[PDB]
Amino acid sequence: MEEECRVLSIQSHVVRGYVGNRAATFPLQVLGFEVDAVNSVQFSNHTGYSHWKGQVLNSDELQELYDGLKLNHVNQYDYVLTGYTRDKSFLAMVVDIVQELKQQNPRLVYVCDPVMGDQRNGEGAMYVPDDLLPVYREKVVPVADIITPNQFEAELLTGRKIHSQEEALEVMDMLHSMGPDTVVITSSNLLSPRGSDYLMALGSQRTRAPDGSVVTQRIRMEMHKVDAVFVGTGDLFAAMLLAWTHKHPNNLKVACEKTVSAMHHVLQRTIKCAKAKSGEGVKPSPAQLELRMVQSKKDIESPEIVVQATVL
Amino acid sequence: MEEECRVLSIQSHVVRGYVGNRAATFPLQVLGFEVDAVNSVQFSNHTGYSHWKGQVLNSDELQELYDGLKLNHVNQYDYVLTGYTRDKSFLAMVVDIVQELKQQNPRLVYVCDPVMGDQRNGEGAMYVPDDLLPVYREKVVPVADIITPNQFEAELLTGRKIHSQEEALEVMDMLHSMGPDTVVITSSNLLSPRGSDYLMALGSQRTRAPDGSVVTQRIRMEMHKVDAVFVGTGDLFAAMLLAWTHKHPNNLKVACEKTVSAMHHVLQRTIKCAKAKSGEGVKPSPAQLELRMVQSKKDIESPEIVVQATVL
Ligand SMILES: Nc1ncnc2c1ncn2[C@@H]1O[C@H](COP(=O)(O)OP(=O)(O)O)[C@@H](O)[C@H]1O
Ligand SMILES: Nc1ncnc2c1ncn2[C@@H]1O[C@H](COP(=O)(O)OP(=O)(O)O)[C@@H](O)[C@H]1O
Ligand SMILES: [Zn+2]
Ligand SMILES: [Zn+2]
Repeated sequence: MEEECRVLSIQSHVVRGYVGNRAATFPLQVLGFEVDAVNSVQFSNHTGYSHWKGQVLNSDELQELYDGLKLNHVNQYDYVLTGYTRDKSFLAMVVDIVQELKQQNPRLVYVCDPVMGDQRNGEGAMYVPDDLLPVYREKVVPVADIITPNQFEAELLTGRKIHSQEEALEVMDMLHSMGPDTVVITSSNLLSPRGSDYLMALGSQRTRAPDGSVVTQRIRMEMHKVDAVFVGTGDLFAAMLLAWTHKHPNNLKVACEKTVSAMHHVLQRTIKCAKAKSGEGVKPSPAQLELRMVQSKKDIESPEIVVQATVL
Repeated sequence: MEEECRVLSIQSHVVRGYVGNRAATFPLQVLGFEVDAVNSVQFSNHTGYSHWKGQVLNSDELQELYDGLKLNHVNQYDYVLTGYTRDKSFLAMVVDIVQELKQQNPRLVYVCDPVMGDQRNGEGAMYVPDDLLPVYREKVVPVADIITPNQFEAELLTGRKIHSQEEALEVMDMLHSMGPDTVVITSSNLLSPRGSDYLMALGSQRTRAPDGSVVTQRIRMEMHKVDAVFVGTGDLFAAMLLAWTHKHPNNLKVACEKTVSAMHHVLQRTIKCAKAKSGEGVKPSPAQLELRMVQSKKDIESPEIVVQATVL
């Protein structure tokens, strides 16, 4: 894009692979946004791998950094994107940070990816310490303008469990109620209208006109499911979601469409090469499932629409 | 490019700005290389700012990561790019790592940016602890395939001081002697044939034919000096350098030309905006001088040649 948009993305960093800031920075950059990256952690790779070693930051390490920026008077953003953290102290502090910033720039938008767990093999389990659920639930979502939760995470926040599209739609109403005006469930089990081989994603948006009226947007999408478990997809999503909604602040359908389309492309590209390195009748390993970002540069920049959002 | 090239870049990371891995990753990426980033440090910004806070890694923290990669068997590269470190332990280990990799892969190329100091305001001073000079001088350069030293650093390594083009050409010879076969002094004071308002850069390359003959390449370049002190330029250079020489392994002139051209563009773009935010008759601050990476995406991908290298 051509306007001056700065984004303070606070997420995980992996030496190898695309997950965390690693999966979010490129997209936003090739998209035109100026990114300020704070890495909550530095691991060798993502925990999906059998082994993973690395380091983590605590509230003080985050303070040091922001203080640094603070001291130089360069703490001015237009957006804020947050993700992976294992430190409740760290997360809490972000909230304080986000707010001081929203005080300076009332126009700031805070995209929150409530990264806590995975909804795989049925219902799920979190992949971060439990002490964050409360923090995300009570201090973070409140102050978020856009959330990109997991069916799982989304159940985790609203404290319920989805078993129908409706039930889903309610959690989005509820979630909104907690703060965000734009809410997206990146995916879920909901018995898609067609095929078990299809992922469904729901996105709600609520706006208050200067006349008091509240214009509501509700969209459902059926994505073509890939026979694999990728990691970092969520992060790429939000990062791109942050870019399209900026383009179409009142077009959740469109913003989500581009976004999920880019998503499809990237993913199709990945599984292709993945199955190539694994061989026929052999399952791609997490290492072989890393997102083929660089290769998808053009698709990210201008994704052809391959998913048409249905307006509920 | 269209082949599978992985690069293990080990350098500094700044939350805000383009410097260290922040300045090196994007270029290599939009250029086609698959990057693996290890951040030797994470600071708010670059030390050129009045204040800077952040954390640093030590040999153990680097080991962790390497071990992490090791354990998963993904410690396989085609290149290695190294830069900013303040830890001699860190630097040393990097070497051991480099060697273990060169054993596994004899075709690996190690680009080494001997980042230690600045040659500004006449003669300079290092911006890193002294204990690194020895390490760079005795353990790193020996094993490097391509160095991109600072007139200052270059002096620092060969232990001398340049006061003529010759004096320069010698040091490159001396440098080669220590190990690298491709050597580049990104810049120096040498009284350019035209203008004080011109930066001179010298690039030497030495190849050993299968017939025993040693083909030598020597090129000098006159760059148009910008009325400012940027930071991260060096890092950008090496990264791009790493990319063109990969394209033209036997065309130091060409590889250098593209790179430096890109450099010019990027830089021209930067000083322009910079002076805009500072105002007429007011000097751009280090914050206002951050490279305009993103904005230069296209120029990086295909830089028009605006500097013609002279073949000494
Ligand atoms: N297996 C898959 N098949 C098809 N699309 C996927 C698949 N996994 C992720 N996606 C896409 O990437 C995004 C990430 O979804 P999700 O699995 O909920 O991510 P995460 O759990 O990482 O937050 C979704 O918008 C979806 O369209
Ligand atoms: N003031 C400047 N004017 C013109 N070109 C510059 C200027 N500063 C940096 N560059 C370009 O960026 C590259 C980085 O070079 P240099 O500044 O010597 O390295 P470093 O950033 O490591 O000190 C240079 O080789 C040159 O091509
Ligand atoms: Zn997620
Ligand atoms: Zn340098």
